[PDB]
Amino acid sequence: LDFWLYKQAQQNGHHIAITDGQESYTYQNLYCEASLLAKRLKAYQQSRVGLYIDNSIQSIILIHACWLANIEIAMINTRLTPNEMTNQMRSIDVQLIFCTLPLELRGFQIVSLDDESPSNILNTSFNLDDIASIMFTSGTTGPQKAVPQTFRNHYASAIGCKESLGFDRDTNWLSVLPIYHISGLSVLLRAVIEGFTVRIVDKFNAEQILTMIKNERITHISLVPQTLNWLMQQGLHEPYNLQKILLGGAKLSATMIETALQYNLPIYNSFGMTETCSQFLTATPEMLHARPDTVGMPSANVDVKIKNPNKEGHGELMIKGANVMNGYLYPTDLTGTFENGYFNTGDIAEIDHEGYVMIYDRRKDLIISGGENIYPYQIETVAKQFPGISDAVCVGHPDDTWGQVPKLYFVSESDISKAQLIAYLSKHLAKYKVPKHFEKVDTLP
Repeated sequence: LDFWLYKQAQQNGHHIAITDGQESYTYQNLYCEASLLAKRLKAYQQSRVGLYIDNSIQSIILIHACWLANIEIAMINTRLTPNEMTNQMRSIDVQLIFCTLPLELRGFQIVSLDDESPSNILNTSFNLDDIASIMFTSGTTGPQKAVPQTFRNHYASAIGCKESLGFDRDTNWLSVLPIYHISGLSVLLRAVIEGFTVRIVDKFNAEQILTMIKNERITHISLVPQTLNWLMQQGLHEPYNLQKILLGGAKLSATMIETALQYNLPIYNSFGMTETCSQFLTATPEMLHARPDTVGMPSANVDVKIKNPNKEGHGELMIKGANVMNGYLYPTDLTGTFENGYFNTGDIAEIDHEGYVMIYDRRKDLIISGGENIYPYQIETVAKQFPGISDAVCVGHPDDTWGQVPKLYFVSESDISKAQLIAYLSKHLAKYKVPKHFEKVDTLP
């Protein structure tokens, strides 16, 4: 099997790959410059490296070069603290970091950008089962989880998007969203798979982006609702050449939906996560008019169900499909991530009679208690091993001395002694992680 970039250089090398306004690369240009750089990258003999990068042409060259070199890329969120980077990079065993913006980080080898087939010039082969990219989840919601994404995951995400959202060879996608996050990087992947053009832009400027939309034949754009609104306020009151506006990540109001539809804007809402390599639920303009709160329907070969619903039908959202990750790399004690192959998103959702998914709350993966991070998943692992406990969930509970404390809810056929459970928990957890409140329940809250 041939590399996607190689294929594009062969099959349509005179098609434009990337534009930043000033320069523009064709696929032939991109392939050549990436291939040349890849030889320089292989000479470090690391199979997994850090990328400290911005939304720029040079950063896209570097990304494409790494993949031609059979290197796995770990994306660094440039908004992180030096300690968080260090911790994340050490956790997945990288020591070499490639830069397109200045970085200083002690304990890492940091290299900024000074220095036919890739079978013939690189001695590298393409495999769909290779890990393309490694992304970390947010530390504000729970633990920082290393999510390995394979070329197969990324490819399955693309063709489901091709069906749900829709793009072709004539697509000019404006990408402003961070390149280190999945909404950013998935655009590049869709592009190199389909063979369309990316309009890369360094940072959100509503005025400059509207000028681009008016004057550059932009067909596709990825946004959050707040930025869509800011664009509408600069003067986006008609689609111009826009075919698709992909929204995701935050709440979309009915008011904003109605305003955008009035201006004839082709707005699509979506739901997705790092673990699914971008969106797995998509809502069309028409779906959004009917159900303002929906994130939509899934795509042809993605399978979505609710685990233990209410009579309202609310329950944790479970997903199966080729786009879903093979499992986390770090931390290495997350044990409850799959159930019969279904990925537990940890989102409370429902599917109504028509197939529309509505997301509600989230399962909280973090209890901050007395200036300490504690993780429910760790308590639930240990508790489920105690004799007679079939199921358990650890939630936050109010405590005036500490703010929040962990409380354990458990399902048990027998009659659990709290004292025996506390003692068992204490043998396998550090003392602060051990809950101080317990409740036997027939069904978990």
